[PDB]
Parts: sequence; structure tokens; C-alpha cells
Amino acid sequence: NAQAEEFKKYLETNGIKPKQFHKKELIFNQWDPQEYCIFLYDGITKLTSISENGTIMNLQYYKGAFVIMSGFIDTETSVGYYNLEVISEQATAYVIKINELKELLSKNLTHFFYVFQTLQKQVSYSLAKFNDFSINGKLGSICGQLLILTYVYGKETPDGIKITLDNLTMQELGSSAVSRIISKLKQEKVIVYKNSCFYVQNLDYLKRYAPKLDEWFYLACPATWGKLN
Amino acid sequence: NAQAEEFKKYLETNGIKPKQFHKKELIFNQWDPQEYCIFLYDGITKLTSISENGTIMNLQYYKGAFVIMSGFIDTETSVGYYNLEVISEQATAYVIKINELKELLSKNLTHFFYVFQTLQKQVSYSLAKFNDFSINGKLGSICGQLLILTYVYGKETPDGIKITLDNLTMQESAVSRIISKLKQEKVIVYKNSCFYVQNLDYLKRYAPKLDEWFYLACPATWGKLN
Amino acid sequence: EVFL
Amino acid sequence: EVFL
Repeated sequence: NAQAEEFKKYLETNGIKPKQFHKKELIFNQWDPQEYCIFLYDGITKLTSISENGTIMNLQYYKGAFVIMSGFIDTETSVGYYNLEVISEQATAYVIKINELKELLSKNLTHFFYVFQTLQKQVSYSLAKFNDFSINGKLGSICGQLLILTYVYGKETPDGIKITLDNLTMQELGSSAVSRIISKLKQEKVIVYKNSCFYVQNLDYLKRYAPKLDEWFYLACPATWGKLN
Repeated sequence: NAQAEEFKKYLETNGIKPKQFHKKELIFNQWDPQEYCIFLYDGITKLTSISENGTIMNLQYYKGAFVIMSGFIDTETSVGYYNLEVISEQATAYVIKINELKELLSKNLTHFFYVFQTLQKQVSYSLAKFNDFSINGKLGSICGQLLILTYVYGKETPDGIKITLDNLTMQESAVSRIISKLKQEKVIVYKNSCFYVQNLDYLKRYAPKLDEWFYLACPATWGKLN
Repeated sequence: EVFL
Repeated sequence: EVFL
């Protein structure tokens, strides 16, 4: 990316340092009263929540570059008791206290806008995904998720668009009724599970059944959307 | 709400004036080439999208004071082909073109933060809804929705907390069956065309994360029944 | 506020 | 970016 790298160098000019994490570590946790702004620069993470039993539920996955905040930018209070867990083997993240970012973001507007429109990408992402469910149910939800992963991670290959994610990573990505659905979707040759990776053969099928997540990605990341379209 | 009041004053201060909106009018639509930042000061609205076929899908509702922006603040392109339809009898809203908002934001940051944090509530709201649903299946989602409605529209009454939204919006397979459970369980009561609640803590038990979210995002309104 |  |  371009604007993420310019946000990186802006943070480094002002003295914010990158921290490195390894799988399973928490960049922030739901018990820390200090709330943070994480500029995830490289790696894959996931937002989790722990219930009364103590089981972990995964709510959202984020790849670098992206911004994740544990608190409201002004109140500094929790937006939800959530943990940000690393799942990629290693991750690079800039951890900024919620207090300081307001002063950093004020000095430069273009980098404010950058954080602003990352929230917009998340808001619109959630609305798009709800929508595709409201139209096609879990078929729309699963095709939508496969379409995003294809766009972000695809490499065209003889067999299909390989979703070049790490074996361990895709396994945990995909309580097993969805896998059952996958075997149904597989039979109609939209996807093939080959070389220990998913290969998409009919992207148009996914786009037709998950249209608003396809629209979302086009409006939110047209350059990425353009390579496979 | 002092903070919402502040925003309303600040935009006027700079030369922007409120617009009134009758029910069914669109403050913006999905075919407009121009994107807008809407500061919905009063009234109720819904976001909608229209499919190829032409079917309307309701995606979310907004009560004032709130901010809805149809374009990315930087690129000025659509965040999604959505319409903002008034469903209350009337609504007052300030309609700002997305290219003009950055000039006001070029001046001050305090206000800019107020809008930033409204997005955060939106983000956490969707995360809260996913969590409850995943934990308590469809029972959690509807009780989640009833509890939010109970927090914003809930009126203490001897029969029970009345969800003070008329039949128009209250009526707006599985859902019918789950609701029958709720009424059978004496958690909810349906008299005079709108639901009443007598086991608020039952809704709270099966939508706990959503209850957490209202507490953290709208801590005054939460106080009303806790 | 938000809902639904 | 965001996914799932």
C-alpha cells in the first residue's frame, strides 16, 4: 500500500516504534484499562471475546495494513471488551496510546482521514455482509467471505485462483455446519480443495450470489478489485 | 445530549442550516453521483439498498442525533449504493456535501472527533450483534434487538416496559415462533399493537454483549432501566 | 442511537 | 484489509 506506508513514516518521524508479535500473543486485551490504537502494519490478527464459560469467539479478522482501536478516540473508554490476537506466525504493529493519537492525528489531516476511512471501510463492510445474508442466507455469507479472501490473497494458477493463505491459517478460518455447506458448494465446482489450499474456478458464481460484498470491495479497494476483474 | 447539541451549533456557526424531512423522503439516494455527510439531528431514518431485481432491503436505522456519511471522506467515492429514507413523520437533518466537510474539518478537530466516535459505535454495534448471535443463536439476535429497542424506546408502565414505537415500525417463520416462546415465557407481552417487557433481565441474559455495548456507547439511556 |  |  501507499497511504499506509506514509502513515508508517509519519508515525516514525514522530517517534512511534513498531512492536513485533508472534502467534497467540495479544496486542491488547479486554482487561487492560488503557485503551490503544493499533496500526497493524504487517501480519494477520483477530478480534476475540471471552464469554462466562471462557470460550473464545472470533468476531473479525484484520490484515496489515489496518487500524484497530480498543477505545473511542475521545472517551478513551472501551468500545467493547475485546482482545486483539496474532494468528500469523509473526506480526508487526505500532501500538499508540489513545491519548497521544488525538494529538498526532490533529497535526496532520491526511493521516487523520486515513484512520477515518478505515472505520468507514469497516462500517460499509458490515452493512454489505448483512445485506448479502439478507438476500442469500448462509450461501451469500460464505460466498462473500470466499470472494474477499480470493481478492486479497488470490494468485491465478492453472487450476484456479489459489487463496495463498498458510495451511494452519485457513484451517482455523474454516460448530461445523459451514464446512458441510462448503461440500455442497464444492460439488457444483465453484471451489476445489487442492494442494492444501482452496482454488476458485467460478468467481462469477461468487459475485452473483454475494453481490454487495463484491460492490463493497470495488468501492473500498478498487485497485485490488481490479486485478481479478 | 450536550455533545450532539455542540455539533448542531458548530455547523450553523460556519454557515450551514438545517433541513426538514417528511416521512418517505430520501436525504440521499443510491443513484446520486454526489456523496453527502448527513447530521441527522432529529427524527428516525433507515438505510436501504436496492437490488438488481428492485427489492428493498432494510440494513439499519438511525435515531438523532447521529451521523451518516454516504462517501469516503478522502476519495469522495460512495461507501455503498445506499439510500437514507425517513420513516418517522418528520426529521430535521443537516446535509453536507462530502467535499465541503473537509474544509470545516481543516479548521477544527474536536468536532471531527465527534463524528469519528459515531463510526466506532457503529463498528462495535455490528461486532456486538455478531457475538450475541453466535452465542445465543436466533434467540439472542431478537432479544438483542428487543433490548436495544427497550433501552431507547422503553417506557415504564405497570403492565411492563412498553416499547414506545407504533405498529407502523413495530411490524416493520422462525421469528414468529421465537416470539411465541417469549410471550409464553412471560418475558414479553403484546397489548395495544406494541410489545411490553416483564423480564428485562431475560433479554439481558441472552443478549449480554449487546447490553454491554449500549452501556459503553450510550451510558445515559442505559441508566434509565438498570 | 443505532438499532437493527 | 478486513475479512471474515
